[PDB]
Amino acid sequence: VAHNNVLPNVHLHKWWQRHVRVNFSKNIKKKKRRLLREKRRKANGGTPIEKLHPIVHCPTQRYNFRTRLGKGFTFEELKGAGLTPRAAQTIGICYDKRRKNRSEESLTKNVERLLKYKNSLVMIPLKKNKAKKGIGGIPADADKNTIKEFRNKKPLLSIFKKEKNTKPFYETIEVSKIDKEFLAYKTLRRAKLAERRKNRRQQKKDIKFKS
Amino acid sequence: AVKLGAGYETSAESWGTGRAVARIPRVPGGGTHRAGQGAFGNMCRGGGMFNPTKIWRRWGRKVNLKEKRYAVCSSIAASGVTSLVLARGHRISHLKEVPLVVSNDIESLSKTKEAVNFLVSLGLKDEVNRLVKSKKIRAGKGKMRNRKYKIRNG
Amino acid sequence: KFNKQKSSSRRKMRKAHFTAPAGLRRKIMSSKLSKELRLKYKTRSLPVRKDDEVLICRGHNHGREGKVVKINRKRYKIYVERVTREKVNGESTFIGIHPSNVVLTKLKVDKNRKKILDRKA
Amino acid sequence: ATRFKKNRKKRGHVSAGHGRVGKHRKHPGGRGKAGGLHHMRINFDKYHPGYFGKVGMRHLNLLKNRTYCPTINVDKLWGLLPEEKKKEFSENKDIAPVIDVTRKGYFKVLGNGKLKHNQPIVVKARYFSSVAEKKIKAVGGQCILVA
RNA sequence: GAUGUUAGGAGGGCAAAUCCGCCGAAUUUAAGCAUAUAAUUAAGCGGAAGAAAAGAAAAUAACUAUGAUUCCUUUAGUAACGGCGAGUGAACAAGGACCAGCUCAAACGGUUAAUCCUUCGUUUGGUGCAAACCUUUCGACGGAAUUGUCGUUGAAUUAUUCCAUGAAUGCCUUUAAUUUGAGCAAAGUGAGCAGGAAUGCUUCCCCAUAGAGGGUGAAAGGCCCAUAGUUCUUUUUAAUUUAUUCAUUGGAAUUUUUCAUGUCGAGUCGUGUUCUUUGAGAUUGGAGCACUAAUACGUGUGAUACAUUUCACAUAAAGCUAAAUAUAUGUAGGAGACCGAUAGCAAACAAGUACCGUGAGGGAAAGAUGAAAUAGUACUCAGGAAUGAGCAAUUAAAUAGUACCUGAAAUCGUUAAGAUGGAACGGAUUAAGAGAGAAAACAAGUAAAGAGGGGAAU
RNA sequence: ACGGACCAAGGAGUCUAGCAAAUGUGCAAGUGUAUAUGAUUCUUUAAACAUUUUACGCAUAAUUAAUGUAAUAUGUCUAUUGUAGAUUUGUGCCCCACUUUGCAUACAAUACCGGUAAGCAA
RNA sequence: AUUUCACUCAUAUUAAAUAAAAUAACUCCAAGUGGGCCAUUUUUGGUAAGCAGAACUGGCGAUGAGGGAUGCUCCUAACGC
RNA sequence: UUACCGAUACCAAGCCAUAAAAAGAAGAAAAAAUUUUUUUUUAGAAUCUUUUUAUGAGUAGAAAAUCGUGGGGUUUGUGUUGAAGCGAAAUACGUGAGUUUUCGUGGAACAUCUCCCUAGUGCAGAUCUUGGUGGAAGUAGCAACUAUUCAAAUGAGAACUUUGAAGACUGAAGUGGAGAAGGGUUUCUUGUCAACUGUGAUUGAACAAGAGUUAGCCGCUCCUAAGGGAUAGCU
RNA sequence: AGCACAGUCUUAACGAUGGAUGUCUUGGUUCCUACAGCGAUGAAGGCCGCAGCAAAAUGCGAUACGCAAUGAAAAUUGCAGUGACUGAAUCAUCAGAAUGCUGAAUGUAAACUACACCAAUUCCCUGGGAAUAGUGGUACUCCUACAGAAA
Repeated sequence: VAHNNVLPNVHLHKWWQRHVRVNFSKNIKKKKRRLLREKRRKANGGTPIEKLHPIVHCPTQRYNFRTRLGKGFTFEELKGAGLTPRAAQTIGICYDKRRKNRSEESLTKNVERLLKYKNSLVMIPLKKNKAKKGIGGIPADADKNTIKEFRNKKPLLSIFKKEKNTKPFYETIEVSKIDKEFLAYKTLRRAKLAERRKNRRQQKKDIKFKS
Repeated sequence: AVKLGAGYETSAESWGTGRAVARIPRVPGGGTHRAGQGAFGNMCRGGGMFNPTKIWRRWGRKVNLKEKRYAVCSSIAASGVTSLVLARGHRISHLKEVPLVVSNDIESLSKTKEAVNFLVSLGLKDEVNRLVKSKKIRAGKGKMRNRKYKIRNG
Repeated sequence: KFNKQKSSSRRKMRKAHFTAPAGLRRKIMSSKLSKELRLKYKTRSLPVRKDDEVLICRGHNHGREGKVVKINRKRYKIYVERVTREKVNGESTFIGIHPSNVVLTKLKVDKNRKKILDRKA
Repeated sequence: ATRFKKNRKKRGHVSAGHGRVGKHRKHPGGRGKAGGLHHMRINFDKYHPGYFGKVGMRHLNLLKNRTYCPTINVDKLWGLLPEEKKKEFSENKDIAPVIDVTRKGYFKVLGNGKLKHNQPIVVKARYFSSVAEKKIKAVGGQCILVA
């Protein structure tokens, strides 16, 4: 090395020409999967190819405020919507047995979403114009004239898409309604100082509760 | 790019001290003209180029989207001044206004005879003449690489 | 052009033209027909055959006529009755005319042609 | 870009710009950072002083999401809200802006800068600096702790 | 148990680019070198598919929490490892592609193995000319299996809808898509010049939803194949002709009253030690040996060993699984700011051929007449013949005659000119000769005659 | 002292990764739209076009081994102080000396932030 | 000691002379170099050396031109046609 | 003591370039004919224009400005009335890489300097690689195996094909018959001489067309040895 | 009809040798796309053959440079001969038929065209005539049923 330069650390000391790859076929495969999903959606028969997903908070403390699509609703969410999972997988509803609803807000943010999805169901007959009431909480089925008049409108995909969340960053309050005496920094320091003994207290509380 | 094992696919024999020959590698064996000839190398016959072309060259470039829209706007503006388009190579001495606009019925009818007729009636007969007789076989090695003709833009 | 299934590559179709089998060479043998034949048969170009009669309108013999006598698709050439050329040794041979340089004026019928004309009709 | 290269302008100079006596040998001083502490020691001491050795404990696995904490100073607090909102806030003394910096993506508020004198501001921040608190309270605002 | 020239079946080998196991270096770097690095690579052994492998938490987090696997952007050259030297180096969260989840182990049917397989004959109807193929179930026999197959994922008890049918009756129409093979597909072979020969140059017409290419005696949108565009045919896949009854027969799924809180993978986990591997560090995984568990209130993680004890998550030691992903292989297509025969694959060709080595292996050189040889040199003379010459001969051309497009330089021949006493060439300056030269190197205009070319004027 | 008998053809600082400097360009406390997504774009098209109202990279804050802490300070929309200093204003639209402003920058002075000392320390 | 106000020390040849003194000062990036040798004067070791080792200055290297017949270093003098 | 000769140094002048400087964003001059014609010019490109002064070595090294090549967009051209290339040349241009023309050959493509993009882009050397060719040089040399001669035939052609005569050799451990490995048609007949047969050659183991190898008794095949492979296992 | 000394060197014109240059390109290279195995029903690979005149390459397998069938559709030609005047000449497709010896090679061997054992086998007409030393089967391991012997 020489002159004033950053000391090299280039991890290139093995046979790397074998590992080098270049993505010449990026837009080509983007097109191929575009036509793949278009063919799937055209062939399935008008049913949307997307599946409904829960709107759920992101983990950790970095992404506490953000929310995103999750892997399937919970059993209690489906029960509150009135659907057994084992029959709700049929209507494009994702379900997982691993998530647990840890808050009433999480429960109630997915229940009405499931109800909104259920409000748009249009069942189809199976036995050559022999429409039936349905099973397992799936909504009712429609007849010849009904299917002939609904099968040709604009499909709704916004509900399938991630729920846009509008949070009012710009908001304000009355000047006289402020708690002028609060000490946020002192509160933070006191909480950090007192963290150990509260853990002690919770430990002893639960030891008592074990009895 | 060139084939990866181009030129270097043989045996590396460089017995070249005391043999009164250059220390360049030689292919081994006998019974052929190839035996004893200069093997792979920068300067040898059939020895591979000194820096073989690789597919991971920086073929494309990343252009800022803002750069691109600035350039598009600038070219649109340049298309609206008579001197610039005249100097670029278009023969527009007969047309009236340089930001030329036609009614929406231009899209309606789909015969190229009437399209070129509309062009000449608007006053680009000499321009379409330039375009039609600019067609000719291009010079150089490219015309056997599926790149025969060379056409003036209109 | 717009059909990406088939190629427009110079070598790719030069190989096809020069190594085409006899069946495709027969279709390549097609030549324009005269105005009267065009009106009569509603077509524009037909392949030639041995007992056919043709007019050549290109080359050193661009005015002669005559029925063809023999064709061969290996050399992409046809031969008419009275275009004989003298050779060095001292015998008469036939000059080869490319079918693209000739136009037909008459056609014949047979147990095959009686159906080729019905096909073209 | 080859025609702009320096080697092209010295095509017939024999030495190719690499000296006649010194020549251009392959790795005449070692490969990479070979000569640290031995013969490139002068370069290391002159341009990368604290390179050798090690200091501090070991954080066995970091999990940077735990300590992620974007910061913002007090003088930028009036910058988040738009100009029209700021104008309609500064004129009326009966109304004060409430800013949730965690919405904008900031977690701690430091006190570098100067706040506009006699405009109360309520700030909802995950963490607060002592002097930031002091500036806000002096200007007449109040700090809100959120999580 | 052994045995079958018993009946019916499989495995072997080839092929590897991607993929899955095992085994496993050194060159190199550290400017030496031993740990380290190269590298969990090269070589070697074995094993599959169109993808493989991984895959349904004994997971992550510590948050307002997430929810199989895989891959992409990022985390991040970061945490960390390392003669802490050279160097090496993840994981979580986040944004996306894709997204399917499931079954074996115990309970019960014991007022009935309720299961599984083999063989032999019959029929329930069908698309194919045919061959064959899709469906069909009355069985009977022989077995396997209680050393455990199937039914059940709780069971009985109430409250709703499905799933099959046998038979008869009526019924195989019509739009879009997708896809293979087929056809049809505009306009000049108009003057004239020079041409061996236009596709060239002027000039007069056009067709274009076709001005992509290729061929044709030179550069063709209008000569040919075709290309645009359309018309049938082919596989399935969305919409779409037709249900009516008769019948009991069985089963399933959704929701009320009780039990029973059940089961939950053992030489396995784990620990000690050794080796290896890893970023994993009082050990990340694996393996060898020794010891060897608990039973869900458990044990397993929560990245520093330990004791006591909380919390969170998951429920190991059994198994299956399509997608997104990779493809220096083969095959078939399409392209390129790539190479243009010492280049490009070694091979544009009779190329892994000729040839070399006992062998493992090594491995070339070599394209071009002409538009047309359906124009490849006829005839004569001289020669034994090769050949040469012509008053002869094909071609536009033979100094294009098959070592044939062009035909450089090295080197050599002829002719001409010049120089020449142990170098030759040369620098600078002329002089003498020999070549070629008029674009400044004199003469614009002027009047006449001779041939033309234009512009304005009716 | 070494290579060169002659001629033809080929013949050697390049490509990628990463960093810095220099210069140009765009935007600017922001900047880059990453993977991906849609579109009657889809010989030419593997490129152009666009991103239903916080992904990430770098910068916007540093310092400490680290719990962590984190830049005048509310007397005020004057925004630290000097000595030089570019520009501006006048008085004696172009020469001169005085005041008027004080860019950049240099040399310093100050405060304030993180760490370490020293004093006190509920 | 610092700061602010006064007065004022040639500033119209310049707080001594001279000066193709701003061709200055500073910053960034980077090449080559890191075997030297010779001459005058001085000098160490050596009998001495065209020997070995040092100081100043100038040259050779890196540079030709006229001269010393001849000569990398001597004298004159350095170089566009 | 004078005079003279004598540098690429010195002095005067011209020109090139480098550096610096002064300055700059539209109107008629002359000549020749004879008031009227003709002749030339009549300018304004900021990395530009005019003018001025000083200066000019250079290895390693660094920069700028230029000159070329393959290919790509843009522009606009040359080609069968002959393009590229090639040989010779030019009252040609530049300072120079080079550029441009002439003649001949050539017989089908070529350039773009308008501007820019791109690179496998510039050779005198590397005991460089491949191919071709020289002086050496009609030279070294065609030297073991004692030795040939006369006449004839064939043939275009005979020291080295055949025949006859002679003189000789191998000479009892043979250039003699059969021998095996190895070779593979070299064997035979006929024909033939482009190359080979290091001289000639009509010869031939060369070239070309045909043909030729007959087993119950000769061998293999059978047996077993040194030993090899495999089975049972065992790693 | 005669004249040049010779040799060596230089220049020019025309040639010889040589195969550069330029222009060509049914080739290569790179990328993209799509499909993906073959084999005891005998694979890949290796031999041996096959045309009228036939060496190699290509193609084919005793039906041997090709048979049948389907689509196009009349030539193969070097001579010969062959063909319609469309299953006929030639292409293309290729599903039927056939596919020599080997080779995992698998009856025992192998520098053998050697040697076994069991059905002697096969064809003809739909109970009679022939060719024959001439056709199939027989590896090892394993799986599922079967058998007769055993402790």
